[PDB]
Amino acid sequence: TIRGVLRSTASLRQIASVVNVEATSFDVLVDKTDMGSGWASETAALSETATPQIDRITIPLHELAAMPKASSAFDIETWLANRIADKFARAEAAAFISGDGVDKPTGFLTKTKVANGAWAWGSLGYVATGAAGDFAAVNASDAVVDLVYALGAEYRANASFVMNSKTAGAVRKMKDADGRFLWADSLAAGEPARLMGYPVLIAEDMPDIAANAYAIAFGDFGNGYTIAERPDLRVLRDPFSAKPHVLFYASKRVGGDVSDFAAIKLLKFAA
Amino acid sequence: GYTIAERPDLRVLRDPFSAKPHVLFYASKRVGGDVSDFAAIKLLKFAA
Amino acid sequence: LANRIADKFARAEAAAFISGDGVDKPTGFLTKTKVANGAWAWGSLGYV
Amino acid sequence: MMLNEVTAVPGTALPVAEFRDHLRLGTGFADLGAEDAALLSYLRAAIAAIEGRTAKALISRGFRLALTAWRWGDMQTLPIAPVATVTALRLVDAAGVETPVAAGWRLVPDMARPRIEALGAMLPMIPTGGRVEIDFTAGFGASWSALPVDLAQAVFLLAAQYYELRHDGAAAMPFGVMALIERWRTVRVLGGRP
Amino acid sequence: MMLNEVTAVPGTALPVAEFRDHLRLGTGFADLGAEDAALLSYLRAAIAAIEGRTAKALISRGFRLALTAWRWGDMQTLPIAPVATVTALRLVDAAGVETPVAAGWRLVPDMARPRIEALGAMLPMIPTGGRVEIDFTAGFGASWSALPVDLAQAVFLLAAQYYELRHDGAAAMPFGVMALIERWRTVRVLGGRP
Amino acid sequence: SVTGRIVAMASGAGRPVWGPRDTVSLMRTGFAGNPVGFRSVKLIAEATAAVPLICPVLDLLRRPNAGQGRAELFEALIGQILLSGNGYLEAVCPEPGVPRELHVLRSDRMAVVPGADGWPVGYDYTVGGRKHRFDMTGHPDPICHIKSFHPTDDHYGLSPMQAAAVALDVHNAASAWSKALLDNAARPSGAIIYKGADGQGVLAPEQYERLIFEMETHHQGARNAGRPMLLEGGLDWKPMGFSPSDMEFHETKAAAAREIALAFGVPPMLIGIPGDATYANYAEANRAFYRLTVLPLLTRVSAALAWWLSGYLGAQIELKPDLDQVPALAVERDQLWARIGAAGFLSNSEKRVLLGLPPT
Amino acid sequence: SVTGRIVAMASGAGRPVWGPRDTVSLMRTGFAGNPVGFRSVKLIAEATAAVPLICPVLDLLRRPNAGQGRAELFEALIGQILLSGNGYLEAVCPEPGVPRELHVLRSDRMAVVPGADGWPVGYDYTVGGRKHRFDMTGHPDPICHIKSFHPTDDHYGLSPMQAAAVALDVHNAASAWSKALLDNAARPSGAIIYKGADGQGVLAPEQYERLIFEMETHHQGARNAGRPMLLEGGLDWKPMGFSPSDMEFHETKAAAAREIALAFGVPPMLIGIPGDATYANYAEANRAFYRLTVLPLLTRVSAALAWWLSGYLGAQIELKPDLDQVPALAVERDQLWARIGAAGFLSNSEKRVLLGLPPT
Amino acid sequence: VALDVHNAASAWSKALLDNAARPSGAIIYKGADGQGVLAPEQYERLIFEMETHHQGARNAGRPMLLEGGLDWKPMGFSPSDMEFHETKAAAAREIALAFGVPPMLIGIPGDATYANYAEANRAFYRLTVLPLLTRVSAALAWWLSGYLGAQIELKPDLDQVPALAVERDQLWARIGAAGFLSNSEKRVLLGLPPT
Repeated sequence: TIRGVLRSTASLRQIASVVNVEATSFDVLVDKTDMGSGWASETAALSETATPQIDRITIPLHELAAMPKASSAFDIETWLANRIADKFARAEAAAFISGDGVDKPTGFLTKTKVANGAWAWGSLGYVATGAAGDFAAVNASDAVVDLVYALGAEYRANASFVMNSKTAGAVRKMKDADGRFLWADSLAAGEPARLMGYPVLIAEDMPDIAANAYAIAFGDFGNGYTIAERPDLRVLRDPFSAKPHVLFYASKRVGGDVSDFAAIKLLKFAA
Repeated sequence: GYTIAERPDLRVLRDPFSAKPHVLFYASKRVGGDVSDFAAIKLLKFAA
Repeated sequence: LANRIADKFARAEAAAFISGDGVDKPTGFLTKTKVANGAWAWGSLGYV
Repeated sequence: MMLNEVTAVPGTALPVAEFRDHLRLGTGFADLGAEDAALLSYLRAAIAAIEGRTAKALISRGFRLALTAWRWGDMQTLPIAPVATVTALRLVDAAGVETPVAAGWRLVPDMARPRIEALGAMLPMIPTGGRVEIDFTAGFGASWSALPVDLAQAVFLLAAQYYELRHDGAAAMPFGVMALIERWRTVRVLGGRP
Repeated sequence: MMLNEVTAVPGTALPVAEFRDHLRLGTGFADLGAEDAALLSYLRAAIAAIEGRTAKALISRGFRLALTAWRWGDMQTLPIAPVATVTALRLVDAAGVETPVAAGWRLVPDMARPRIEALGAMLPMIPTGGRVEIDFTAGFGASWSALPVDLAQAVFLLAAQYYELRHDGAAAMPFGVMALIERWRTVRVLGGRP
Repeated sequence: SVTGRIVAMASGAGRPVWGPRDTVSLMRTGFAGNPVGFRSVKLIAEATAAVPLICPVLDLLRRPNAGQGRAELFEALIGQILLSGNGYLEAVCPEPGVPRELHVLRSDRMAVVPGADGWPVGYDYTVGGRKHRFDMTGHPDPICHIKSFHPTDDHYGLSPMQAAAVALDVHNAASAWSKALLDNAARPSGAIIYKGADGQGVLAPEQYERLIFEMETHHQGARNAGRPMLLEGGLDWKPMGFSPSDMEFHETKAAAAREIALAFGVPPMLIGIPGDATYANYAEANRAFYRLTVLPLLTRVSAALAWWLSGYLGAQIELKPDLDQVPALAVERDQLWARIGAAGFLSNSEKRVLLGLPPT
Repeated sequence: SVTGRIVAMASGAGRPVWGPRDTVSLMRTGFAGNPVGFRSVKLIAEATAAVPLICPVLDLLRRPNAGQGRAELFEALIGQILLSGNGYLEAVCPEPGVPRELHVLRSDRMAVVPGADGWPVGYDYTVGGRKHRFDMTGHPDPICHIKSFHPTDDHYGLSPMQAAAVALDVHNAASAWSKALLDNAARPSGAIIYKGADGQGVLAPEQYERLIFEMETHHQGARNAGRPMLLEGGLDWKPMGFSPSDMEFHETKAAAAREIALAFGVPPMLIGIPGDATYANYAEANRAFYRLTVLPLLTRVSAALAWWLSGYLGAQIELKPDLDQVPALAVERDQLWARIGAAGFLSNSEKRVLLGLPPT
Repeated sequence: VALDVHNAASAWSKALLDNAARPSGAIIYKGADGQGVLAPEQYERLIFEMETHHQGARNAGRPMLLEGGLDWKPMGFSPSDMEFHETKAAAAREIALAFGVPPMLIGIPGDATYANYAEANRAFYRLTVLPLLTRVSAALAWWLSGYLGAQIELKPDLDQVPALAVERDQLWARIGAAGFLSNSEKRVLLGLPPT
């Protein structure tokens, strides 16, 4: 049996809202503001209090394609089908997190972030850690806990952290003034998988800790990020074009950006 | 006065393998025709 | 696309059946070496 | 598949000054009198007789291999054998848009079977009507000194023969012209569909 | 299929001044021109001998290929092999009218198979009782220098022979007249229907 | 079951799985192409339709739809199983129980969907580029999918034509060898060699029409067979032969014509191919045909109609071949009636219960 | 039927679908051309017409139309099914019920129309440039369309001659090989070679008429077989041979003549082709013929007449072959009467109900 | 090994029918020299007299005048039938040998070992079917009894399996003809419930 390198599988697919769509695009419809109702006066005109301005966000439903040429110990049809499904499960994971606008789903990091407390609708909110290189030196994890408690109590019913491996490394490297590992205290524990009472998703397409990078996200992505897709995978078992190489054609179409800008909060490693 | 010879089918075929982002349909029919009997068609010339 | 192809072919060959030349497409009767009637021969079509 | 040469030899690359020495040096009448530019016209006739029997190139001239359909799925053996560095694999269409390609193929050099041998199983397909066209530089070296000297001696054994006797007159050497060529001919045993 | 020539070679394009260097006539005589009327009479008699044994052309004069029914449904391989830029497939009618046709025909260049394959799966049809002449200019180059030199040598090995013996008098080389010709002959193995 | 849930996510849930690539080309080259592959399927598919069944529901089977009778249905059904290893039956149910339409869907244009738990959720009828997406996420499950046994695949059948796909291409090309040999061959019955004074010399067209007319009139044909044929100086007659005359791949075609009949399981005696006498006298080879490749095939499809159609009814129904008054099994019925009829020790009602009779 | 709408659009509704072009040429080259393809269809079509039927409706079948009897109708009907895979029956109804005219429309000039839901709406009888456009958008549906089984096509039959179309062209051309060999062949029984003093030399017309008259009188013919034939200087007699004498494609013709008989399903013993003894003694081969390729064909056509003609009546009628007093099945009738007749344990009326008699 | 012989001998004849150039002859044209081509004028003349007048079934045996230089050498095809025909037919029997089917049941050609299908079908259900089925059913009799409380036996019927009728005629007519022992004394032998 032919082996391959085992890549990361966690993909933000299982915590975001997966919607089977059949058309060319998926239009989510979110109001931007409140009703604005006031307490009425007993002798006043009292008319036209306000109306929420709605907004259509378009999931463009892009397509993803990989085209390998095939060029009896192991059987290529099953193996290449088990590799290209993995690559389509992994290459859309980068687009879900840091994809840009052109021909691919725009990830939640590329949505013009604004510091929380001055949060408006068109952006995502972040909280600063302190010094630019890493977590704060005096009190580590204060950035983590106020990232949790700067989101909103309705979305924190089912919210999760999104990191890569070597940011969860730097989280588990946090220790008290005796060096006793605030998260998973002993050297015998392991991954506790319940950071601050919330699950952790190790998604490798997140950036690592840098001068300004947003290496930790937290949110109810079921309301936040909408993955609209078509469930099938095209299989053109092509017997033409090149006699020498089969050149199988496999494509899945998928789209997605943020549906709710209030659900996702980011951790900026700066001041 | 006019004989039509033809293959009486509209064969239509998809093949995405030519242009790979596309489907590129192809339909074809072949028809041939000329006059059988020259003594059986007359015309009006609007000249003289 | 099948409906529009089947609509297009029955009109393109309809114009071929009348005014098409000999080479590459079926020749129509109006393209053939016509002569005045009374001066009629087999290698022509007659007009008045 | 026309396979015309882009440029011929310059003529100054040929060893006319050395061929006068293979003609009569160390033994002879004197340097004697030989129409110099005649002696260049017999070297070009002896090289072109050995470029054809061996399918080699010997001076490293520039070629242009313009053929319509790929024979195999990916292989494309090049005929002129000692090759180096495809200049370009530009691809013209039926109208002449001439869109070159710069990747997808890796020339695998060899004196036996030079190839194009694209990556994987996909070699650049041909526009319908638009012949593919491959420019390459095939041969041993730029000067006469870079040649295998046994093949160079087969030129001098042959170009002297065209100098010594003009018409087709009759006249079995151990390493003659023919015995020096046979380790450079192409040994093929395929008469088949691939 | 008649295949006549529109124009012959100019005669001034033939290397009479170089063939005279080949035959060792003489260098500095004041006459120098008593053979010019006959030397090109043997060069045209040796090229036309090798144009028939090789089915090549060698001076790229213009041809006229007047034929009536197509040999195969679409291909129509041309006899004279090294071609370039087929001018006109003017389709004559039963009598008189000659209508040149662009017609959607291509040209596949090759030294072995100089086809005229059509792209619309059928060459332009032929008016019953009328011919289809094809004007094309086929050959290696315009001047003598654009030839393959071994084929140019095979003219000089042969036309020197006609100059040295006049009647059919009997008289083995490694690369003789014949061994230079044989990589330019047409190698065919079909006696079949298609 | 539990293994199936893991198997799905390997191939991909919710996406069509196609299986065999060439099954559309084996039909034209193996069932419309050669008579041995043609007759072998027609011999079986017309045998399974002739076998009666034992149960209402059979009223549907007798008249499934317009223009497609009872016997015509199983010829279409088994004719897809022998060709592509898969049988399909669409049911149209205006009414809740016993749906009054059956349709043999051809297995070229049908594709499976593995779904979540490995057992199928979708079947996709794809003609052109247009799909249907039948749904299996319900109880009546509108398509019975009859699989031939396939050990390596989890969703399709093996289609005995795929196992004989080498012997089809031998039999197709050896038969086309002799066709194009009779169509592309120049044998002469001789050659009048004319050398001449030189080693080469043509003869003038005056002399050549003399040579045709003395050959056309006086030497060719049945009526001129053996004229003494004076040859003067220069002329000579070399008679040619034709050294392989008969038997161009005659046994390798006849061995391949037996391996096609071997794979579908028909005996060589029934189909009519030549060969050594294996079976004796057609009371066996027809009985072997309805016991090794018809009745095991028919009791396997009828066991799937007994379960798929019972999903439309409330009560489950069995549906089996008759294995009685099928006249190829009369030698198994003589042998069993004369055994117990001659057993005089056990009484009269004690042997009506053995032979299958209503007791008295 | 639910998927019927999808396949209809691809073909194109309201437009005629033709199928196979070369169908009319297989008739002239494979049924009017060779005896094996000729006898095989005539052997079947004259057998299915001879089989009686079991039901009124049969009064139409007994006298369908003028000049075309009962037995003559099924020869025309089955003779189109074996030739082109399709049978057609126009019914002309001056009267509302049980229309008193039946006409076998030939399937060369008939074309289908797919219509809306995939099942046909039009049939087109196309002679010359003239069409008719029969209509199927009604309840009586005036043409029954009997299909042979075709797995790949959705509208026509397969026509066993198409499956044997290579073996027909072998048998047509191997038989025409020996014909044109007997018509184009120059064998001489010798050659009187006259060289001369030179390598070449003719003989004068004085000497040449001398050479004929001693060859015409004294050497040719049966009565001059073996004269001692003095040869002087220069003359020499080289006797020629004819090296392949018999057997020009003799076994490949005899193998292709069996594969044609294989596809239509006739046994080699019935048609008369030579070959190894597969069946024994004509009690088998005639019983095999009416069980593998006649009675399955006749019970499939009669099942289409049982449904198309019942659409003109009110009550539905069954119509099956008799499978009784057809004298090729007497070995299956001896074997079943002597089995139950020798079973003496069960009483008299208990075996009249088994053999099919009205009990007394 | 015998599978790979039978797979490759069958693919030998397939690729022989697909890669083989036999000609039915060769019109050799030497010329005055040892070598000489013929002009495309002469070559299209040579096709048209070969296409029309010599090839095909209908032109089989024209007398074929050969002038100077021309000569017709008819080629043959010396192994015509039987390309690994017996080694395929021997390997097709050794495959049937290993699984245990008799050669008569599967349909392979070969010498008559069994006689008349009353033996070969009875040999098939006694040497390679019923020993296989009584071994699998003995594993279902023990694995499934581990889910039940009481152990269950589970064996093939070896009765009303219609390939064993020649072993059932032979055992009923033996005891049925033994008239000395009484009626209930042979119902207990043939397996009947006594009355």
